[PDB]
Amino acid sequence: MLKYIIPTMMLMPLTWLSKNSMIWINTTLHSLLISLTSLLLLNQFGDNSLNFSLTFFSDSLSTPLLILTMWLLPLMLMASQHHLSKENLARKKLFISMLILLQLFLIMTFTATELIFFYIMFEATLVPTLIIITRWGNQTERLNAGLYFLFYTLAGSLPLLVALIYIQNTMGSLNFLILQYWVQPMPNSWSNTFMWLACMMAFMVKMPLYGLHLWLPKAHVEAPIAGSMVLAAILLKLGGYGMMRITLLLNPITDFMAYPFIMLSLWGMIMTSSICLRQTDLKSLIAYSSVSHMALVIVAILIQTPWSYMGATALMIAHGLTSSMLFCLANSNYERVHSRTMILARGLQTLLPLMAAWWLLASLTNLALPPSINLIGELFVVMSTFSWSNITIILMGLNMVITALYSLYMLITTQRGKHTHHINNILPSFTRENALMSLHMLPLLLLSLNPKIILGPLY
Amino acid sequence: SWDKDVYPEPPRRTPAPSPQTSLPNPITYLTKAFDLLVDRPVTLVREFIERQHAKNKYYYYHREFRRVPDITECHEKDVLCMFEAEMQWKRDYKVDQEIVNIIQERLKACQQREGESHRQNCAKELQQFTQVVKAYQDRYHDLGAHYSARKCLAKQKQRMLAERKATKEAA
Amino acid sequence: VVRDHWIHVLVPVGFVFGYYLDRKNDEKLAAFRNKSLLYKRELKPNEEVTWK
Amino acid sequence: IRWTCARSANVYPNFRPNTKTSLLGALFGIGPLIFWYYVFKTDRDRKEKLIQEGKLDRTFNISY
Amino acid sequence: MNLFSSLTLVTLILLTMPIAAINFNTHKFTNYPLYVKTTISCAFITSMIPTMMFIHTGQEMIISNWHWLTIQTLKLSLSFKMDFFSMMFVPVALFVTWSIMEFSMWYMHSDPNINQFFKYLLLFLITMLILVTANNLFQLFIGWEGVGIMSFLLIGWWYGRTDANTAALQAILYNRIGDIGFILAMAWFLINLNTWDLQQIFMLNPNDSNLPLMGLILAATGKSAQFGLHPWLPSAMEGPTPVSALLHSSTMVVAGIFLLIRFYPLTENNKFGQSIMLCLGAMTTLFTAMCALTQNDIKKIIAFSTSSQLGLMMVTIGINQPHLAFLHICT
Amino acid sequence: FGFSIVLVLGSTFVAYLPDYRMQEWARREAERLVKYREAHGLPLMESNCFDPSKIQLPED
Amino acid sequence: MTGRQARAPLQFLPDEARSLPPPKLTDPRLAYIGFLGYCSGLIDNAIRRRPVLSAGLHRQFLYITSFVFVGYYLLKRQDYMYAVRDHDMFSYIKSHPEDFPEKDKKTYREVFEEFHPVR
Amino acid sequence: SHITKDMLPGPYPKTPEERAAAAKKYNMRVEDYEPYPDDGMGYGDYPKLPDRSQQERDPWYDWDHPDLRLNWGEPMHWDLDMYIRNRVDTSPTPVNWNLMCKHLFGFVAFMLFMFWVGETYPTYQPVGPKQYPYNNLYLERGGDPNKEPEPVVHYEI
Repeated sequence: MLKYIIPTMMLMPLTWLSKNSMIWINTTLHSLLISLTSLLLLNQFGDNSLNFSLTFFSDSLSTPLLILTMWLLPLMLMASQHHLSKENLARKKLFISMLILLQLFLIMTFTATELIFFYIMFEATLVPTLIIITRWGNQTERLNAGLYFLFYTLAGSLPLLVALIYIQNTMGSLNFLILQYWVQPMPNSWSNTFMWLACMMAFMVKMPLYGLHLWLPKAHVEAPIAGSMVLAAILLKLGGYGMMRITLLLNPITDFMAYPFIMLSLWGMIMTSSICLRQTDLKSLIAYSSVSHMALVIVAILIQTPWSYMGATALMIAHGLTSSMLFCLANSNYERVHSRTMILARGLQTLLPLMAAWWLLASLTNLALPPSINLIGELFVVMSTFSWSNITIILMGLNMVITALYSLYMLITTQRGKHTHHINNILPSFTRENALMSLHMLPLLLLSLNPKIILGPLY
Repeated sequence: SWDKDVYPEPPRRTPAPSPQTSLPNPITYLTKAFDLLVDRPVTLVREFIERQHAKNKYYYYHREFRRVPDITECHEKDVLCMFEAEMQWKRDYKVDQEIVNIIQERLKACQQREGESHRQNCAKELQQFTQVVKAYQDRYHDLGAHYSARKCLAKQKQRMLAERKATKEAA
Repeated sequence: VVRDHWIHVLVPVGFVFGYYLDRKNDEKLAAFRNKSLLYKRELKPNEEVTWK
Repeated sequence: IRWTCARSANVYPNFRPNTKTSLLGALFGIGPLIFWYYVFKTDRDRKEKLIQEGKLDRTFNISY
Repeated sequence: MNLFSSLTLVTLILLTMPIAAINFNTHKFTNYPLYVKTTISCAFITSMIPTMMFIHTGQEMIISNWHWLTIQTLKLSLSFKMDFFSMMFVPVALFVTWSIMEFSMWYMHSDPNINQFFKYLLLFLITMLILVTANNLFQLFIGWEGVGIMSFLLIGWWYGRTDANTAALQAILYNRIGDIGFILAMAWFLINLNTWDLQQIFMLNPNDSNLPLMGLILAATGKSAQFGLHPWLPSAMEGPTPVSALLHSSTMVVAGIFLLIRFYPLTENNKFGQSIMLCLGAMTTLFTAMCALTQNDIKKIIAFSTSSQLGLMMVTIGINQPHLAFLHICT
Repeated sequence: FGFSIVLVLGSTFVAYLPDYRMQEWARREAERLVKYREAHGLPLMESNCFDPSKIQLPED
Repeated sequence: MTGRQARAPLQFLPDEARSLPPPKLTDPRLAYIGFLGYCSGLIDNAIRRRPVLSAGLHRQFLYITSFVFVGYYLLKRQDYMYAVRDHDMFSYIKSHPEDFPEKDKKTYREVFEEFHPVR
Repeated sequence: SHITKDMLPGPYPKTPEERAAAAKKYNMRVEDYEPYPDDGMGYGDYPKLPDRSQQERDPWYDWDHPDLRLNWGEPMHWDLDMYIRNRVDTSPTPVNWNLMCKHLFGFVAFMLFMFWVGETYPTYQPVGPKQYPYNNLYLERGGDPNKEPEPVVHYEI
């Protein structure tokens, strides 16, 4: 695994000692090389995980997320120019090295063994997101966005540390195996309820669950495109990965103590799909869409079926790709007109007649068009929750209906019917945005063909 | 190829149509021309590819493992017995699921080949399906997501103790 | 053509380096060379190895 | 611009917690949640007690 | 028979060249309408043969291959089945669509966006075919949402015209209420018969079946313009003419009753089920015939007539007579 | 270096590799085991996966 | 935990510390310390306006040397401290057998733990 | 750019200078500026409009924005995202609203009651059940190979 760690380090002094018109080719080329390098990883088989050291290992939950990270970096690094190429050379170099240090801590986080090391790398994942979104937050409340951001994430993720240290010095060390092979059930004293509440509540904050999603919309409407793609895809599915691991302990009380959170997630899934039907600020619709899919994720995690975990990891990866793509398209439209509002920039079936093809394709994946992965995820989660109860399918289907209608509203609102004909500045599509769309939607359809890779440990 | 022992087939049954017409028989003309004009060149090409691959020989071996003992012959915490125990158990778990898959494919083949008389001469295969799936339902069903081995043995002990109390009360 | 530019050659050198170091670390981690109950044959035919 | 800034950012200022605001807040925010909570308790306690009797149709119910 | 399976699979795969062709050509073929028409004609003449072989003797066969995510106790391969309905419906739909290809060669003489129009129309045909053929029920769900979304695009062909995309919004919404019914049906079959495949459903016939039958009923009354969920139909007539013709001649209009036809062994019994069937269909038929009087737009009239005939087919499923309803579909 | 070396090579490399999580191994192993348990009469898929001789119920 | 022969004066490295294995050449921790020293010299260029990577090469070599040295002595002290903690633990184990009794290995043929299924 | 005092804190009071300010700000007639009022629901000081307004505004005026009936400077009714045509069409109906709902509920209620009258009273053409050949066509229903014969016969009548 250090074979992946150390070139990701050595991609950083690269970016320092290149120059003008010289940083870019090196960073992008070598980051794609690292993407092939971790495409080499997928060996994982049968009996257990595979151990990359006395220290690192990979569950098959961790392999597709890790490959998704190393896929998503060069895409991002191409995507985040033309809104900062006119800024200074030193600040631009600082930006690229910030993202590389970010990816380094994400690989550190996904290939963890010890949950304390996982926690350190969790908040080391946090601190570059802050600096990026505050330094290029590009609107007047990036202040409040970063402030809300860091205090929700830390003050939720703070007692998680205390609970894990307590488990450390009541049950020996913290390999995931020695967390396994030695876990004994823990009954319903109220201390157990608070310990479960601490761990699950910290990751609930990071998903988000419904009562703590106003963390999100400021932190995506006032972000640059790089930090937004980072934040959405890698950080929300990182929180889900954490709960997916540490739910191995504390199964004998999760049944008794899981009832409020499921109901919060269900009624909030309906409410969030409703609230993204009427907002302006098109950038924020993807954020509330993300809360809807993560609410479905949380339903899938708290029910504990192998069906549910297969659906959960597929829904993770497909929603990560959908949201990262759709953020990149919304940034394309904001590069066109300086609005961010929804009802302004209209028309565009006429003009840029193939930008609309990518809008159509992403909108139908967010619909969950059926050969895609997102329907695989949502369908298996609905199967598992119907075996959970004979009643919840009202909520899931009504989620499907309202999800269809807001996603279609995003499609046919801004890109259908009449150009406002006082725009007269939009350029025909560059090669770059076409390349970014091409890098999103080739792997989504290629996994739509052969998806046995991305299903979880309980394959 | 496969083992026809484990994938049984019903014995073949085919009649010969005897017109009793004078148009006659367009589809016979078409199927003879089909065989002569489709089935000949692919036969020659498969001959060619068969020689080109049988010029040198490979083999792939069916992998086989041993039998490390059990969870019941493992000590308190003592990982180095439990590790072999659980990998032995989990490989039995995967092969047991695929046995269920094979029973279900037999059941589908019986549905299609026996035709619209459903309940004729699939009922022994239906019988063994309900038998094996009663076993699977009793043994691996309600353990949930983090099945390791210990919940499996807990289900085992608790089940047979409940049955022991039931037969003690019935006697 | 190495002294033309050495910037671009760095990350495969680093990749080979980390790969070599993981080889050395797992070969320092050479306990239980044959002592499993499930993978245990004799050393054969010549030199005393089953994974390196 | 004026409509958008009125619609989103000029909500939280301005506000005071009135009887109408607090009443409708606790009604349309907590009401459906607590209602759905009790009905899923009821359905789950039915199904748990019923398969605790053992007379459910789970003769083959593998895909749980 | 190798001839039988070979000719059916090439009736599939002949509908797969032209999309990849103008996705790969970029040198604009002038002969593109003639090309799509002649491949639909060749698919027709390949489809005439094995249906006549089927009526000639029987030999009634399924294909099943390329299993992907054979995960737990279940499995799912791409698989489709030649019995009677998916056997000899496909010539009628190909024949109708072949004539509409002619008619849209002429009718759409005056648009440069004609090539994309034929790509969408052939794509809609592919999805209607993979809907009507399959027995692996996930593939049916694939065909379901694909014919829904091709209906969306070809209703909203003429962009502009705020009434048109309004209408397309109604169409895709009632498709999703068909989807909530259909996925409830899939839920019950998975959790109580360890698969979702037609054959094992028929093999192990259950007793209590009211929840999946209500799901299937919701699927049909969403999909095929029946009462309560009907009025996306003049809405569907907002679009262009040959789109509307194919949309409500055979393809996409019969997919609601196609499913209830396909589950005739399950809807043998449960007289509560057959009562729901024929009472709902009689309601649809009277309401759309009563609404069909005093109308003056032609396409609204023809659509209301097609809703009336579909209500007759719902009544025909209400009586235990599925094959007459299939006869009604083709005629 | 983004499609011409990544995309099609990744398509080959993940289109096939060995039996990821022991799939076809399990197919053929179950084939041979069910053929054995037909060819020696004993019932296929014995319930009670652990041996009841090596079990000890606690008592009342 | 407390000295433990503060009697027996402060004694930065005891003469009983010449039995442990020393930290070897190019051990990774002092390699990290040298990286920190290189970075310290680099920011030492960077505070004032003297240019980075150059015109300070004696200072870079100086900071590398000094930090690697100080880390070397502290690595030796660190290894000694863990050695004395382990030996005192095992001495208190062997000193009283009366209070750390041998847990006889109840193997899993007889150990009873309940089930509590997640449906 | 955008002035600080073109945002909008606080409702109506006091009526001289604040209503003059909102009339200068939102570009309206002075005594047609209506705040909501202040029940504290948020809502700031944005106007009330006549609220239907989109199957209104007859389409031959030839304003600026063609599919929205805008004129670049109207103060833009608060709930506009619910009123783009394609979302909610509030036409003046050809009949009423009350007459509509009473007749629709009446028709569907009467027809469902007639369905219940059908459900209690079937038709049948007067014919007994069929004469299945082997014991109500046994052995070819659900199974039962040698368990029990179920003797029931048919007579020529």
